[PDB]
Amino acid sequence: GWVIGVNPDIGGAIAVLSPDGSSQVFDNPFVHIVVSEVIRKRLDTKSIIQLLRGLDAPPGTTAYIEKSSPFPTDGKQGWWSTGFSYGLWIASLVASGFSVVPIASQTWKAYFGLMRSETPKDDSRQAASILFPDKDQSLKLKKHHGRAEALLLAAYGKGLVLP
Amino acid sequence: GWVIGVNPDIGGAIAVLSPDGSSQVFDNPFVHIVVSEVIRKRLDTKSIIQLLRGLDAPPGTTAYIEKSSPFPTDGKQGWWSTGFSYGLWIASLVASGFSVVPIASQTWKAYFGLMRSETPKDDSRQAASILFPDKDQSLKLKKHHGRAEALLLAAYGKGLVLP
DNA sequence: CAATCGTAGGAGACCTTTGGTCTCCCTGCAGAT
DNA sequence: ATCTGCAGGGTCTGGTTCCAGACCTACGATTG
Ligand SMILES: [Mg+2]
Ligand SMILES: [Mg+2]
Repeated sequence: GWVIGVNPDIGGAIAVLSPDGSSQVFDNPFVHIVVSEVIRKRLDTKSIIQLLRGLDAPPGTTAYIEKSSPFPTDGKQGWWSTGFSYGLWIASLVASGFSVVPIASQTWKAYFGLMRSETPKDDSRQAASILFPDKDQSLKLKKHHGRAEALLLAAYGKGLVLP
Repeated sequence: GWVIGVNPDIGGAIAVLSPDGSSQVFDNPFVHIVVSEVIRKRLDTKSIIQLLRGLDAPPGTTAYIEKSSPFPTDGKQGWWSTGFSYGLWIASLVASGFSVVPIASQTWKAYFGLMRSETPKDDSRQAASILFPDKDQSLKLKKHHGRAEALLLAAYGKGLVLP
């Protein structure tokens, strides 16, 4: 049936797969906010809830979400932001009636044979373009790898196979 | 005029103040989760949303929430968990129809004259007991300071004053 | 169960398989074209 | 604007133009 895949971080996206084969992918809504006298991007909570409420996916649809797992060498702001983005998305999905299933990036990458790639973000856009050819135009920029990763997480959840 | 005050961390609480002067305070629901082969406490998303849905406070009620601000010397896990709990609560409150207003701890502490105390958690329980005497029995343990801080945040938002 | 103390910390999936091995980002800021 | 590269970082309020002063939290463990 329906499958949702969420790539939750600031350059992420939510992909929605319908039973008739169609797909949608939306960039994560964000806002600019002032923190410690500089500008930071933060997810836009109201817009995410509005987006989820507008989906045709019925209550109980599984929403796969990529599990938050920053490196010990990443900065503490990286740790805070990945936690924040994860919590915001999990509560939004639960409140909107979806069944949240966290998935490690290694899981869907291994499924599509994408591990240890020299060009992982390019490879993600290529794989997503082949699985979802009507999204090829929406994946033409390097910055679209977040869209590709959400689509691939959803594709994993739906059991799709590359040709 | 209803007022909600949320102390969002793992030992926190949500306080609800009604226009008739009554109050409720609920410990934050949590679950035990496995992470890196050890047990960690994490907020319980479903129980938080269920709790919010059961409140009598009408949509549009303001929910003051204590702003997340860990120290630079706190560990990266502390940074992740304060971010996660903050995001989970913000999305839960917005999805439940409440108007979220972040408040720094310094703001409500200064308002009640609590800064630079030798016993800050005891003083919070004492101040909350004086503002909400029918919660005195619910504030008598040292571990109840999370409840006290949620009540004081709500009291700040309502404009209450100590005698 | 409740209180207290002290430092500030990866996490996850699958193999080699009851421990071992290998994998994975993310943010924040500056720069160039 | 899009991309690229590199290191891994506090933040907030009241008082102004930056300063001064203030604030936790988590994750372990132990003791009764
Ligand atoms: Mg991502
Ligand atoms: Mg707190």
